[PDB]
Amino acid sequence: VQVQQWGAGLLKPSETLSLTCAVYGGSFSGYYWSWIRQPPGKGLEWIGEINHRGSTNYNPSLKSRVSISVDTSKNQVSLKLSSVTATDTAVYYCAFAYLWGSYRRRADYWGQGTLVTVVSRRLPPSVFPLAPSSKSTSGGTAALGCLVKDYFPEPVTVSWNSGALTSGVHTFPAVLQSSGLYSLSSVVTVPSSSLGTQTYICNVNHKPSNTKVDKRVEPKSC
Amino acid sequence: EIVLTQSPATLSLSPGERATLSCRASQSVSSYLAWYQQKPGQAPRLLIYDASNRATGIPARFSGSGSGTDFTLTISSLEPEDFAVYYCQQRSNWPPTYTFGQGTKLEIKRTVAAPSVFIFPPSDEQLKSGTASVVCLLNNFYPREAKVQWKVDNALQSGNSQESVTEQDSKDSTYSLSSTLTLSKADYEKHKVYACEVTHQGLSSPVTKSFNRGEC
Repeated sequence: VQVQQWGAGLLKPSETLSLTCAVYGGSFSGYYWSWIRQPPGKGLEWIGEINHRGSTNYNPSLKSRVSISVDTSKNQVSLKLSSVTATDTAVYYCAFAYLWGSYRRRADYWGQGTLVTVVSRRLPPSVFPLAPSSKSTSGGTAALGCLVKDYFPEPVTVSWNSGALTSGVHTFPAVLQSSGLYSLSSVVTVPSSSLGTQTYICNVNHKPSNTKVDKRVEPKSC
Repeated sequence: EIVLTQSPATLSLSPGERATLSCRASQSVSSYLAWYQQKPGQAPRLLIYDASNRATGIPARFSGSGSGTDFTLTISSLEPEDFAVYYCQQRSNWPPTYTFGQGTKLEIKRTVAAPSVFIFPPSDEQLKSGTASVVCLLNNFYPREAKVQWKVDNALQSGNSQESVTEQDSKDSTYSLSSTLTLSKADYEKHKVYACEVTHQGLSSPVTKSFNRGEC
């Protein structure tokens, strides 16, 4: 049993959010689908629910903008949210629940969520290398990284060596400055002995501005 | 409006210990109370529904009890995978609506670990751009609490630095912290010595990592 989520997550203000989910691979009798959202770094907010019979309950603070429907032919649920603004930016989850067995035990499954970002503007990051030097070495290892400066909106993803290097990578949570722009850094520990021969590249992807940047981090000598 | 208050806000314990989390409602919600677990970057997961029932596939070490206004979630013997944020959720009104508590964060308590302090002078590319950022890195420490002060030519800074901390590492249960001091190229060229000074519970003296502008 698995839940799959679909739908566009980069929107402009006043547009209409439109998401859909489906669940795979058991029989079901009756069931309930729920939509729940989580703004970045905040708590959970319930959107509404719908059963296999199509009866819906909605959060009245969204009510008048929100609609939830089912297609019971394929275990599909859909969410539409109209007239979106920045306060609707959030990860949107669909959750599927039913009762099974002689004891009518509740089984409950969440999709992994769709990040929805409502912005009218875009500014890509500038990526700068954080060079390993004597100043970032400890006993055979050296820390290096990339500074990802002054982008908007969230989020950026950082990988290393096109995802081949994962162990020990610390990609910090972005900071929102009073200037209105975000910055983060990403760091990783490598052997000093590879610094001459192994090349290290951060892969910074900023989907909201549709920009991907590769920055090679070369070593420094003091 | 019905308000759920969770306590304690934060909690550090080791595997094998028992934890009991509290959720208190502003008014009675009968048995309409659910508990959720959420790990970093993961969807919430239902644990307990209708105050005391275990969801399918949820281990026997999770239990809930309570009614009316006072509810608890108990993990009898904590496993490493049980450290996470736990949310309570209540149902009320007609038509029914749901509300969530603000959450209890339960982290792993390990032995104290001092941070390794590293400093990064601004890149050659960044200095040509017109600003200079100096990054101070505190790697793999515990507990979470740490202090970083910036001193440039023996005078300390304020309002020009930003701090960021990772979540608890899933493998050694440590944290790391970044502090970034940002100046204009003009201000950066006014001074020579840039010092990151660090205090932590795991250190016996404040640790400084330093460089001089232009010498690296």
